[PDB]
Amino acid sequence: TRDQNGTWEMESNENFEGYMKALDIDFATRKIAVRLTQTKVIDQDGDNFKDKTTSTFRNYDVDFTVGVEFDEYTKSLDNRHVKALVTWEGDVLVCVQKGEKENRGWKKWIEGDKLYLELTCGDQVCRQVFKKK
Amino acid sequence: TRDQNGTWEMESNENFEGYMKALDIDFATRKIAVRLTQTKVIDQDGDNFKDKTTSTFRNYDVDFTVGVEFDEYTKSLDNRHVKALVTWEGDVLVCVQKGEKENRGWKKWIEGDKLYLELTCGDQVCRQVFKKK
Repeated sequence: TRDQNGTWEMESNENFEGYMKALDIDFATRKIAVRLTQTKVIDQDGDNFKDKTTSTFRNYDVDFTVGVEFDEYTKSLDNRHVKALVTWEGDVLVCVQKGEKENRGWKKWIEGDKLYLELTCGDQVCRQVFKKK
Repeated sequence: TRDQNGTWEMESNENFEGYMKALDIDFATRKIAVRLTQTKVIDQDGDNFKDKTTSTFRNYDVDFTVGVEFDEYTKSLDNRHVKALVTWEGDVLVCVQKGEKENRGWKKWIEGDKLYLELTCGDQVCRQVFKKK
């Protein structure tokens, strides 16, 4: 069939590294690119094609119990060992990541259909907002 | 509510750059990380949490008509200008990306519920397989 319509989920990617290197993509970008999987959405009408490709990385699962300190390796980030303790302050979930970095942790709460996440490290604060799907 | 269960799609990410820099994440990784959006799947049962986070990049749309040469800027890759021409060889979609790189192009075909994509650049071949979702 010439019909390539559909949503296509990558299952295999062989020698992406060699192809990217032939294109002169730099080492640090290749190190990340070889871990992604693509989803390809093809809209085909005759000989007219529209291809919309997204690349995804699965970060590592984080499982914890509130009040139980646990060892965390931040492999999706700076790859450091921290001792994390999550507690409730009202409806706000508060995490202290005890380790080399001062004032490292996060706070997480719901307001309406939005999830708020504030990440801290030193004097830096990152504010993220998520919509319920 | 303390109930953070659900699938949460990132809509806003403020000062991820400053947070990542405080964590000493290197420049080339930060340049990519600030373009991602996260989906967070939270499975909460009491004070027990399971968080599964995926990060996604939307590559650029590729629209073309078979037989009509078009200008392509490979911004999701090596950011080069090529003149791409897609033609059918039987049921195989064949693309030649005319430009600085020799033997650059791809071939794309369906077999069963699988989409096959072979990317070439110079003497390098990358083979990708996609499953219909």
